[PDB]
Parts: sequence; structure tokens; C-alpha cells
Amino acid sequence: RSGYITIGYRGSYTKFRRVARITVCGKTSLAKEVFGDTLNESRDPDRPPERYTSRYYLKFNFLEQAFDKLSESGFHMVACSSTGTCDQSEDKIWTSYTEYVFCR
Amino acid sequence: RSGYITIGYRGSYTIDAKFRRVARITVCGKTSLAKEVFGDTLNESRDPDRPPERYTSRYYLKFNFLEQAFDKLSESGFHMVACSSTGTCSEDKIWTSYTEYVFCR
Amino acid sequence: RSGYITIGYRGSYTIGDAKFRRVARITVCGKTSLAKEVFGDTLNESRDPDRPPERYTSRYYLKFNFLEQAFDKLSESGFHMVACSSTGTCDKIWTSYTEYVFCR
Amino acid sequence: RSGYITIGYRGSYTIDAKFRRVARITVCGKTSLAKEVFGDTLNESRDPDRPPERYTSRYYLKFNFLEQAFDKLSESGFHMVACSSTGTCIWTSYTEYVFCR
Amino acid sequence: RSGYITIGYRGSYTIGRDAKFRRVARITVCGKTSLAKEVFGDTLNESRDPDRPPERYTSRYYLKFNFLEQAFDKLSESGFHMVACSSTGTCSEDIWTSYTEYVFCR
Amino acid sequence: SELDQLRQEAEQLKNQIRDARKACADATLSQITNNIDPVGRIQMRTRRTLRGHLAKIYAMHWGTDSRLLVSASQDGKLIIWDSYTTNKVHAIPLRSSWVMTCAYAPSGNYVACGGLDNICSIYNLKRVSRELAGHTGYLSCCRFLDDNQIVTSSGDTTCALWDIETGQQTTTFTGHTGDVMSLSLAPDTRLFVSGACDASAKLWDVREGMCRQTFTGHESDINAICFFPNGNAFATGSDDATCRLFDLRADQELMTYSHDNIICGITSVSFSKSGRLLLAGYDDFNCNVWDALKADRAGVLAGHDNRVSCLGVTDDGMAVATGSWDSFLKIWN
Amino acid sequence: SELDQLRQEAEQLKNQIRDARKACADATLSQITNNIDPVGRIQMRTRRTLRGHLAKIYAMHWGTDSRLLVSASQDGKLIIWDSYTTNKVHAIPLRSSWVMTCAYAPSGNYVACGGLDNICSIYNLKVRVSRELAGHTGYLSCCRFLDDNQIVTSSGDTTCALWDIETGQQTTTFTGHTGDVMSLSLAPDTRLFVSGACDASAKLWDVREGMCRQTFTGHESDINAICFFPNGNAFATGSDDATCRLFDLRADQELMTYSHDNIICGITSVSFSKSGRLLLAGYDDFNCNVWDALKADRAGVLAGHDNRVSCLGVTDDGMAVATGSWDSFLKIWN
Amino acid sequence: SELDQLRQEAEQLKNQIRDARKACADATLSQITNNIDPVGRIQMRTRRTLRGHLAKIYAMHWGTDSRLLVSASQDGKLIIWDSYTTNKVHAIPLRSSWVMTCAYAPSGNYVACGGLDNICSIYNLKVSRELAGHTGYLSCCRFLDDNQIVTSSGDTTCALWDIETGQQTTTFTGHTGDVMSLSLAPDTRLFVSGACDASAKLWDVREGMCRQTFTGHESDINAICFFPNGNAFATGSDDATCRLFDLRADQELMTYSHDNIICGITSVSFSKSGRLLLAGYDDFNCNVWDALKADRAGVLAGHDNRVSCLGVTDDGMAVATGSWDSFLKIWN
Amino acid sequence: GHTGYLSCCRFLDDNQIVTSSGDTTCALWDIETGQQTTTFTGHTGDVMSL
Amino acid sequence: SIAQARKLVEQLKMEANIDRIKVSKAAADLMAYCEAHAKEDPLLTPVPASENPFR
Amino acid sequence: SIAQARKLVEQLKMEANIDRIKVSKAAADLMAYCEAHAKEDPLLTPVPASENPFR
Amino acid sequence: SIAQARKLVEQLKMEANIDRIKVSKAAADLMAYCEAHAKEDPLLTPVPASENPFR
Repeated sequence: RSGYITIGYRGSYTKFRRVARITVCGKTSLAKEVFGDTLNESRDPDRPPERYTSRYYLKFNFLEQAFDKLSESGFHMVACSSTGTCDQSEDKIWTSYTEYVFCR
Repeated sequence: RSGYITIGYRGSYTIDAKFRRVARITVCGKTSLAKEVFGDTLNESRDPDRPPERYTSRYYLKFNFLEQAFDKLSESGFHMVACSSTGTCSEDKIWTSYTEYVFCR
Repeated sequence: RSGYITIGYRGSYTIGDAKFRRVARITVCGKTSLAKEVFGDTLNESRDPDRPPERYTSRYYLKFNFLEQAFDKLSESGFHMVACSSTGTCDKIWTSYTEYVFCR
Repeated sequence: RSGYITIGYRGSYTIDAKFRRVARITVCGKTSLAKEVFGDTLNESRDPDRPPERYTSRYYLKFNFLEQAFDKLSESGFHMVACSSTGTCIWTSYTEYVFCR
Repeated sequence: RSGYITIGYRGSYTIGRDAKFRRVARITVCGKTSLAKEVFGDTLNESRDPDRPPERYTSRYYLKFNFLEQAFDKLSESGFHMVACSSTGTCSEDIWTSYTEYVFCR
Repeated sequence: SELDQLRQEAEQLKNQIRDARKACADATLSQITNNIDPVGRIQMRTRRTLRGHLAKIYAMHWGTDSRLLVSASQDGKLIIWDSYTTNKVHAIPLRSSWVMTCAYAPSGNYVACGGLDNICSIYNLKRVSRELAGHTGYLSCCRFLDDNQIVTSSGDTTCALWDIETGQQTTTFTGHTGDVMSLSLAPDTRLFVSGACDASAKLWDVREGMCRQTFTGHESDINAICFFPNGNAFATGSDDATCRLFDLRADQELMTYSHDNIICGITSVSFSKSGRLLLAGYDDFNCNVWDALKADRAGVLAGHDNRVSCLGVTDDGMAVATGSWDSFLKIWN
Repeated sequence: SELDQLRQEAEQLKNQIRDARKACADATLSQITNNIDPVGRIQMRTRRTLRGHLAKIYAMHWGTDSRLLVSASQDGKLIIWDSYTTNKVHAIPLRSSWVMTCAYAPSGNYVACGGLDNICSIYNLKVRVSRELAGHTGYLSCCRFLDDNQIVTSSGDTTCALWDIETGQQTTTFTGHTGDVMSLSLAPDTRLFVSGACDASAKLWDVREGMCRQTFTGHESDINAICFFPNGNAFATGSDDATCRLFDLRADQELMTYSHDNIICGITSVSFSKSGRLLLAGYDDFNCNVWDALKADRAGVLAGHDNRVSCLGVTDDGMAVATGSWDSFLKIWN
Repeated sequence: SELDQLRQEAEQLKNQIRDARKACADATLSQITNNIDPVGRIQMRTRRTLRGHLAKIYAMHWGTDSRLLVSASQDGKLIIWDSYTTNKVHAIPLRSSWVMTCAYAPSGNYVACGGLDNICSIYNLKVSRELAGHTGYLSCCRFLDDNQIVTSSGDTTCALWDIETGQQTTTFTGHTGDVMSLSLAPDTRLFVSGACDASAKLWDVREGMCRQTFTGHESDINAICFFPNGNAFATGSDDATCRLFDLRADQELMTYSHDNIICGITSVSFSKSGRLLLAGYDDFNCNVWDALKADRAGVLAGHDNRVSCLGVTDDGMAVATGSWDSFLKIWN
Repeated sequence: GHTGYLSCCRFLDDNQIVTSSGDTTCALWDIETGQQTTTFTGHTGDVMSL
Repeated sequence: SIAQARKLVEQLKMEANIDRIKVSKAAADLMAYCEAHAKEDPLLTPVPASENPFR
Repeated sequence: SIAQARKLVEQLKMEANIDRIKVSKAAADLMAYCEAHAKEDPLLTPVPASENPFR
Repeated sequence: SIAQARKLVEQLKMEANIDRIKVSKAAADLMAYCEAHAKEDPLLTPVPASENPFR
């Protein structure tokens, strides 16, 4: 059952790490396996297993809780990529997207 | 029978829950190996006449799913060694993001 | 005891280029049972001191300001660094966030 | 003969079907290893007289294929250990590639 | 001896008018002070942190030489390995500053 | 060994409280209210738009007559509004343009304000009267007990009861480990609850000056708190995107109010008169109307282009007032 | 069985052509011209500076009288210049400010332009619009007049076209490019024309018969410019790979590659001199490099511009070389 | 292959020259000058501030009378200054706003300038000539006389020009990188050139050949200046160091560097006696080096932007610095 | 004569003033003569205050 | 130091020894309050315009 | 796609069935062209001022 | 290419066959020049104001 899964979050803050939502991306067969009811299939609820997707997210807001579920379902962190750069009258906003790669 | 392959996409976003949007996957490496793992999915439209065993950088994938490309490389004998994302940028701003994915042997 | 923990700091620099790394404070994030394990009484429960073990959190920090001193405690508590991500963007002052991922 | 070598390129982009375009491949490390790995492909133009066993940073490749440079190291006994993206803006882009023992 | 060492530098670039090479102003060495003297010997420049006691962590050392791979090699042959890297880069003729980090383990 | 003994007792006591709270929960609030007919869709509309603030409005406080209200903006001005005619009753220039809170005395004779100046300023409505100093942190919130007493909260992790006549702190409330962002008085003004950056809410005794109960379960800072009309419960807004109703006698969390696609902190919370509706200002520029018993969204108020910074509901429950960083105030009905 | 025969035949035909080209190469252009005394350094200088363009100049095309020239700028204007007196002959407002090419009819009665509007507009000079040639689904990269009634265009839709200006309909459709076609150049007899494209290949087309005859390869990136050698048996291609390549029609292969170390930038335009000994190429590095066609050596450089040189032109009499750039200036070099 | 033989042969000859240079070094400059009383602290001060430049000043060159001087600014103007009265003698508009060098003829009749236009323009003080044919940008130029000028270019070649007519009397080849600067020998028989190949080369002007090649710099050499007697020269570089090389010894005598100076050197100039080596830096300062003892004797900070050029009068009375800031400053 | 920036200064009297600099040295000055009377050396880093 | 961890304990002791009540009863009392006053809450049952100050 | 790949064949057939010539001759013909007309190209051999519109 | 690395060799032969001199003497000759003219250098030995044009 060799495969990959990639998760990421969008951080926007005016201070600890605050994670708005965890996006889970990969093949939908593996995505259902590693995580349980937590996934919110709302955006992509009809994808047949063995067809790839990118539109799921996690009902919980804890990044390492998602990390742990994959390391205890046989995944390991292979790569990471951060892309961050940046409307009020005084201060501005800061968007931040980072990615997390999980293998086999 | 050993080589390096590099795939990547360019993200284009306009501005708050936004998923990863992959316009197209670019495949870069030696043209003999690129054909091997993806077969006819490759679109050699941009660089179709390069002879096998000479390198290229102008190939892209007929599908728009990054993990589908990852799996084909994991089941054709490749491993992920590094990753790099480079994203920077009348009233709304435009987001340009380039990310890269390196695969080994 | 398999788990993931992640630490990070936020850099603040002024420009007006020899400045050394400015480590304001280290943020520690993960499951609260493991966080106490590796760092004992050094972590500061000020922001979230009522968290029950086995429930994840993100609001801890370390009473010391030495990043490699935090690295060493995990290197001989059975952790390894698997990923890193820096998010730095910016007379206005520089703001830079860097992240460090630790496995099992 | 264990050592470190680092290669990198700088992108030139302006305001997608735009492919990776590498203007020059920079080779960085000890000059003794660079000779062995790349032979006559490296261009000693900007640092011709560097003594062997003396480190340098001013060597580039007569060819413009990043994975062709990557492949030469993969069966010259090197492995990819790290990469760093530094991008700011016409668009400047500096990414780095570290190769170990 | 188990431990972590972290090296990095600051890159300043200015381009108004590439063949601009990597120019390293100074190498910063960061970690525990006992290991730092081990791998680098007399190359370390303890100028802004001379009095710290051994076994006490620091962040204020730099290298009398300006060659990254010369620092990389000294650690590869003193039993260290590269675990991670992170670059933080942001910016008439305009100026640009890049910072990069390098993590070395055990 | 001496510090560990006192710690292990604290851990056992925390676990002991954990088991007592679980034994008290036989059922949930959602189960017993399932047969209650939902409120349905109750439409509101902008009946008044208050203009004349030049910067971000950081606070609002209604009057006891359900007409007059005060507002605190980051331009350095306090404006007392007549909500019926939209007439400005008073405009008071502030000595520091950084002001995080305002309060309207129940008698209507005085109004207070404060902020990063670490000072609670009492303004006489019948020029500055009192400046209450001694807080080491910024002043996040204040509420009048009467004209002679006011209760404040500060970024120094301590609250305080003030004697306005003398200008000195009467009773100091300690035991918060983080910045205290908000407070709300009980109906009888004998007790008050406070939210703070330690992700906990605390019920305080005003007379005896000690913490009685401590409520937890929030995953981030609590920026807002409001008492349920009968004084037996309170709701907390937080940066974790959820609103949580706590009950005093039950000494635990009754219900969590949250919905997918709203991933933003809650700046302010206020109950309706009957307590069936819980109103929460959000960072997403909206104001969501929650069913207190059913935990469902009964409506939304979007009149603002920036986040809603403060809310209020009149004692008669006739109108809902919102305020935001877009410098406008809106009275909803 | 029908697909199996046709698939294997395509592979064999590709291999047959590859082997035929290799057998034809006994020697190279650099070998036979090594004994030729080099031209040396023949200096040019700015004799005219044309001002009055307010934005990036995307194209230029000389007139057949070696006097008048047209320029296309992204401000939305075409300006006809008198190169001797630097007087503005005409200023024509464009309905679309995005214009990637311009052309000057050999008779001088008409001028064409096009761009991201996907339209070739024919302007009558004897100034308002006359014809709007539509039907190209991509942007207009280049166009050249055959005569007053016919014009050949290239587009980003991978197709070239022959146009009947009278009726406004495409006469012959060219469908053999697999990538965006950036440029085209007519043969001396206007029977044939070659086109560079984003597929890193050049294709010789028959105008009458409307089919690709030969296909030239070897470029590593998009081909942005193409120009015929004076006798019509050869052509040069500018590309994003920093090299210019001379191809021969009879040999059906690459004769020579023009490149130099430290030049890492694309070529926007290429044009031969009258005798064909000098090949001039506009570059993105703000310069214009003068190449020796026979010896493959750089004989000089023209840097008058503050921004990248977008287009080149050489008069039919070969007296002057005109450059244009994003710096809003045109420069006539001698 | 044939290139591998030439590579291995060329490298071996490099080792032969390196070992000959090592056998020649019995002692060092620092050893023999250790007993020499140090210069001490020589205090200077800004005595004149030349205003009226509207953009970055990229070059300066003194006159032979130690009175007039020329300046090249990126506003597109050349200004001849009277350093005594601070009066502008001449203002010459340039056709190219990008100008990297200027030169003042020893007779004072002519002045030259050049830059990204790849043209050396000779201006008559009583445009005259445009010297073309350089394939790279014009980095530096120095007048031999009214009829001859020596230039350096980014095409890796230097050149001797006949100003009257004709071009490139003698072409100097063999640099593998852009030639950033040049300095003439006192007798104008020879000249040395620094370049981006981290090497300096001694050239014969008459015979048109490279005699010696000096190395040891770790980055581009942006500046070069002859020692007053013509037997030595100093080089500024992007490696933060200034290095004094000797012609007869054919090796590096001394390195001028400091742990706290981590920035490139745009310009170098000796004092009249040669004891002081002046270097313009990118850190907005100008450091005064003791040539014999390799110690910092002082600093000149009058400028808010990086110091682009230096000059010292033939009589040695004043030191002029120039920077990217509008102002130009005469020190003493 | 200070090779680093001047971080701080304090008057002893009208004729003498003590300075600190980023060149790691302090100094005692005679203001009339303009020369350093007593030079204070031994700091290994930039001297911010005195 | 020691004074601080002793005061925290004495606080938690008070927090534990308190008369707790079952959620079932609490909720019943809350739910009944809401229905008691549901007619007195204008935000639930809108009022007439003549009875509306803001109309 | 069989109709489509059969037209591609007829294309390659045209490219293959051509009378090719030796590079040696091609170059010789170009080289001889350049010298033939080398005196008529002002960009190599400058013209007199009287013959120069721009000077 | 090959012609270019062959000229570099012919250069190095010329660079090698030169009369080298010991640093000891070179430096001695420089040092002695410096002291000869050290009094003629106003940047080392300041001049009087009456003798300073910039006064």
C-alpha cells in the first residue's frame, strides 16, 4: 500500500502558532485510512477510492495530532516547504502557507 | 539506470480557507527517465524531439494531481530527498508561488 | 511513547548586517504528555497550565532562550529532526518565524 | 575524500506555463572535489588560479541542466541533504542545493 | 559526544543596472560552547562572547574564515551530519538581505 | 523534593476536580433541549448607522435607559450617542489615543475608559474627574458597580476593585497566569467572571477578594465574557473560533458553539434579555446569532467591512449594537 | 492492425531522417571558414534617436525604401517615422494597447499590427482602420505582408495563416506547429516562409500548397525570432536559450550555433546584413550583439538602450540597423 | 584528451611558479617593519564639501596641478571642480546617464569618461572623440598624453587608444574576467590591471604583452594603484581585504584586513610617500592603512553612502573621497 | 581619531572628557590640544556606554 | 518559590470542596428560564413598528 | 486518432524524401555568396559620407 | 577552446622565466623609499595652516 499524503495549513495573524485549518491532500483511499471521522468530506464527498483529491480537511485544529496519527499508521515526514509573504488603517496582515510531506 | 527527477507546480491565488490549486505539474530531468515512469501522460508539446539520455526541463503532466505523480515515482523506484517553495508578491493583491520537488535514483 | 513535537521562535530585526540570531523565546508545540517528558519543569505553563495529559496543545514556551539547548534535550530524549520551515517577511521591523519538527 | 559541495542557480522571472529557467549553475565547495566531480564541464573563468585543496565559491557549469549536474553527483558518490529557497522581488530567486560525502 | 551545532550567515545583495555569486559576510556558529571549540579549534572568533563557561550554550561566535563548505567539511570529518536548512529572505537602486541557517546533529 | 510534593498535590487536586466534574455529567444540554422548537430564522436589519468616528472603534457599552451608549475609538475620542436620533451627546478628547475599553455607570452620571495607558479614567457627565493608576499592565476592560466603585481588569494578570472617591485599589484579584482581556458583572454585582489569556475563566467574590471556581476547556485566549441573564451561567468568546457556555452550579462546560467555515476569534459576546440568543462578534466581519440551547446558527449580521470589535444588548432587549474597526456603529433590530 | 502499422512507420521515418542528416555532414561551417580572414571590428554608432514613444516598444519593421519605418509600442500607438529627419509621419491610435508585432507593406500603402487582441489590423495610409482579420484563437506574434491584398500571420494558437485582405478570410491554414509560433520570415521570392515557435523547432512552409516541408530542431527553448539569409537557402533563429542558430535548407540541418560564455539571456530579434556576413541579434541584456556568420565570433556590440532590446531591423539597402526597446526609444545604428 | 594534457601541464607550471615564489620568501614585510616606529594616529578632517551633484558619484580623478578635479555622477553630468574655491569650472552633459569612470589628462586640455555605453569619450576643454570597439562596458581609463589613453573593459581586454584618429594601437588579452580598474606606472611604460578573475596582471604598453600575473585575492579586484616608485601596487577587492604586491618579488607582500571590516573595496590610493594606503569601502567609511605595519591608522567617515572612488593629489596635500551620496569631500 | 562610532561621552571638567567608541576602546581627551591623553584598551567588543 | 506553589494548592482545595449539582438539573433550570421570558425578549418575537423606538 | 496519425506519417515522408546536399557544399555556397556581395554591404565596408543619408 | 588553453601555457612559460628577488630585499627597498620621502608627505606630517591651501 505504498503511497503519499501531504498536509498543510494557512496561517494568517496580525504570539504562538495559530492554525486556522489543516488541509489534507493525497489519494482519497489512504486519506480515509489514516484518519477517522475527523475528515470533513464536505468539499469532496463523492470521490471514489483510488482517485486522487486535494479538497479534504480535519475537524480538529492540532497539527501534531495529525502528524501523530500518520506516524502511528506508518507514515514519515520526508519534506516541508514554507511560503510566506505580505489592509487596515494602521497594521497589515500576514498570510503563511506551509506544507508537509508524508511517504509510504 | 540511476538518476534524478524534479517535479513542480506554480500556484496562483487572488485575495479564508483556500485549498492547494495545481495548474499543471512540470517534469524536469533526463528525458529517458521522464518517459519511463509517466509513460504517455507526459505532454512533450513544448520539447518533443530531444533524444533519449539528454536532459530537458520542458515537460508537463496531462493530470493535475501532485500526489498521483508522487505515487508513480514511488512505485517506479524514486525517493524524495528535498523540497523548496519560492512564493513572493487595483485593490486586491496577487499571489505567485513556485514549489519544487526532487526525486532521487 | 511515539509522538511528534515541534519548536520554533520568531525573529525581530531592525535595518538602518552583523546582528546575531535574536531568540526572543522558544515556542514548544505538540502533545502535552510528551512536552512535559522532554522538558520537565523548564517549560512555562503560563498560557495553558490546566491541560490534561494526552490532550494536544500549542501554548507552551521555555524559560530559557537557547535553541540548541532545546535541541539537545530532545536528541538525548530520543527525538530526531525531520523537517524545517522558515516564514520571514517584511522604518519597519523585520518579522521572521522559523519552525523545527521532531520525531518519535 | 569525504567533503561537501553546494550548487545553486538564480532565476529571472517577470510578470502558469512558465518553466524553470536556469541562467547559470554555480558550483561551490572545495576546488579539489569540484575538479573530480565535473571534470572539464566546470568553468574556471572567474577563479582560474585557485590552488587545489583550497575552498572557493566562483565556479560555474558550461551547461545549463540542473538535473544533469545533480545526476553527475549521484553516481560520483554524493547525496542530497538540504535545500533552501530565498525569493524576493521582475523576480529574483535564489535556491541552494547541498551535497554530502 | 552528542549535541547540536547550527551555522548560518547573512547575505546582502544589491542589484540595479545573474553572475552574482554567493558572498558570505561572516559565518555564525551557534550551539553549546564545548562542542564549538572541539570541531573548529582556533578558527572560532570568540570576540563577542569570550568569557562564557564550557557546557553553557551560546549564540555569539563567528568564524575567522568566510567559506561555508570549509565549515561544512570540518563538521563532516568531526562526526556531524546536516539535518535541516532554512533561508529567510526579504528586501534608484534597492538593496536585499538574505539569511540562511544550517543544522548539524550528533 | 519540596517543590515536587506541592506540585503532585496540585496535580492530584486537578485530577480530583476532573473526576467530580465528570460524575456530575449524566446528560448534556443538547439532549434535554432537542424537543424545543428552534428559533427559526429571525431577520434583523440596520435601523441606525452611527457615523463620526474617525478610526477603529475598540469598545461599546450601553446605558441603563436602553438609549444612550458610549464608544471608544482609536482616534483618541469618546462619543456618547443617542441611539434614537443618532445625535452625539458628548465628544470627550482622550489624552492617549490608545483606548481598549469603555463603560457606562448604571446611574448615568459617569463614564470610564482605558487602554494601553494603563489608566482607568472616570469622566463626570454632570473634563477628567479621576485617574485610577497602579495597574502594571494595560487596561483591557472595566465595569461600574456604582458611582463609587468600579471593577477593572488588566494585562498584568490581575483584576482590581477600585474606590473612585479615594482613587486607591480596595481589593486586588490575583491568580490569573495570563493577560485578563474581559470581565462581566453578575446581576446582583456581588460576583463577577473574567476571561483571560490563560484559556480559563474565573468566578470571583467581590467582597472577599478570592477565586471560588475556575472554568477551563478553551484552547486559546478568552477575549470576551458575558453573564447569562439569571447569573447562573456565562458565555466566553475566544481566539479558538468557539463560544463556550459555562454553568456556575454545574462547575463545568455545558456547550460549545462553533460552525465549520468560521475560523476566527470572537471579539465580543452578549446575551439577549431572555438568554435564548447568544450574540458573538467575530473577526470575519460578521456577527453570528447562536441558539444558546440548540447550538445552531439562527442568523448573521454583516453590515461591516472590518471585524466586529464589540457588542452590546440593551437591558430591555430591543436592539443589538455592533461596532468595528471600520469606524461605524450599527444598531440592529 | 491499422494503428500498429502507422505507429511503427512514424518511428522509422524519424530515424531515417536522423540518419540521412548525419550522412550529409562531412565537415562543419566553422571548419571551412576557419581560414577566412575575420572581418575584424566594424564599428557602428547612433546616428538617430527617435523619441515620442511613451511605453515599451514591442516591434519594428522597415519600409522597402530604406527610409520610412513603423514601430509598435504598448502605449497603444503605431508611429511611422522618417528616419532621416526624425519627423513623425503618422500617429495611429490602436484600439488595443497590447500589440506584439507590426509590419510595413512593401508598397507603403498599408501597415499591419496585432497582439493579445488576436486581430491583424490593416491600416490604409492613403488614418483609420480598413480591415480587421479575425479567426486566430491565439495572440498575434508576427505578421508580414506578401502584397497589398495578402498578408501572412503567426499566432500563439500554434497555427500560421495566409490571409486574403479583400475578403477577410483565411486562404491557407498552417497547422503543423505543436507550440506557440513566435515569429515568421518570408523567403526572398515570397513563395516560402520559415517560422520559429515555442516547440524549439523551426518549420519551412509552402505558401501556395500550405504544408510543412522541412522541420529544423536543436534549440533548447522557445524560438522568439527568425530571419532569412539573403539568398533564401538559410535562416537564423533567436531563442531563449541564449543562442542563435543558422540552419541550411538544402542540408536540412544545423550549420552553426552562435553563443558566448557569460551571455545568459534570450534573443528577441534577429536580422541579417545585406551580404549576410553579419547577423545582428537583440537580447534581453539591453545590448545588440553583432555576430560573424561564417566565423561564429562576436565582431561588436550595440548598447544604446536602458532596457531590453525588443526588436531589430535592417534596411533593404543595408545602410542602417534600427533597434527598439522597452526604454521607449528607437535607435538607428550605422 | 588534448585539453587534459594542457590542463595538467598548465597546472604543473602553476606549481613551479608557486614553489619559486615560496623559495624567494625568506622573510615578510611585517617582520622587517616591526621595529619601524608606527605612524601613530594621524587625524584628518573634512576641509571642503563639494555640492551640486544630483545623483550617485561613480568616479573621481585629480588634475596634475593638484587644484582642478573631475567627477562622474549618475545624473549624466561631469563637473570639473576648483577644489580651492569650490567653484564649478565646467559642467558637461553626458549622453549616457550610466557612467563608471572619468579621467583627467595630465596636460589639463582633455577629460575622458565612460560607462555602460561602451564608449570612451574624449572632451576638449579649449564631444571630440568617441572610442568604440570595446565589446564590454568601460570600467576605467587613464590618459598617457593628449593623443593616447589606456582603457579597461568588461570584455576582459585592456586597450591603448590613439585619440587623434584610429583605434586600439595595442590590444591586451589574457584576463579571464571583467577588468575593473587600471593604474599607470610612473614612467608610463607599464601598467597593472585588476579584474574579476581575482588576479592582477602587469602589462607592457609598448610590447603589448603580460609580464607577470599576481594572485591570492579571493574575489573580484575592483581597484588597483601603483606604489610611488613603480615597483609595487595595492589592490582593493570584494573580499574585504587590500593586498600589496611587489613586482620584483612577484608575490604578495602584505594583506590589509580587519575582523570588523567585512565589505568590498571600491578604490585604493597611496599617499605621496607611499606609507599610507587609502581604501574606499562599501560601509560608508574610508580606512587609512599603514603600508608597512598593516595596522589601521585612521578612518574617514563623512559620507552617508558607500565610497565609490578615491584620489590623492600629486603633491599629496589633500585626499578626496567620493561616494554614492551627492556630496564629494576633500580630506586632509 | 576614533576608528569606530562614538557611543557615549561624559565630561570630567571643561578641559577633559571621556569617550567610548565602537572600536572597542575608550578615551580620555584634552579638549584644548585635541589629542587623546589616556587610552583605555582591553574590550573585545563595541563599547556601548560608560 | 515555595510560597507560590502552596497558595495555588490552598486555592485548588477550595475549588474541589464545593457543592456541585447535576447537569440534568442545571440545564432544566436554564431551559425553563428561556421559555419563561421568551415573550419578554423582543429579539425572538419582533414587536410592532408603533412599539419600536427604531422605526 | 488513426486518421490523425496517418496524416502525421505523410508529413514525415515529405521530410525524408528530399534530395539532401553535403554540408561541405552548403557552407561553400554561403561562403562564396558572402565574398561575392561583400563590397555591397555597407555594414562591413563603410560608405562615403556623400553616400551616407545619416552622416 | 583548445587554442585558448594552449596560449595560456605559452604565457606561463614567460611568467616563470623571470629574475625573482627575495622579499627581504624587495621590502627593504620599499621601506627605505618610504623614509626618504616621509617628510615630503603632508598626510603623515601635517603642514602649517599658512601652508595649507584648504584653510
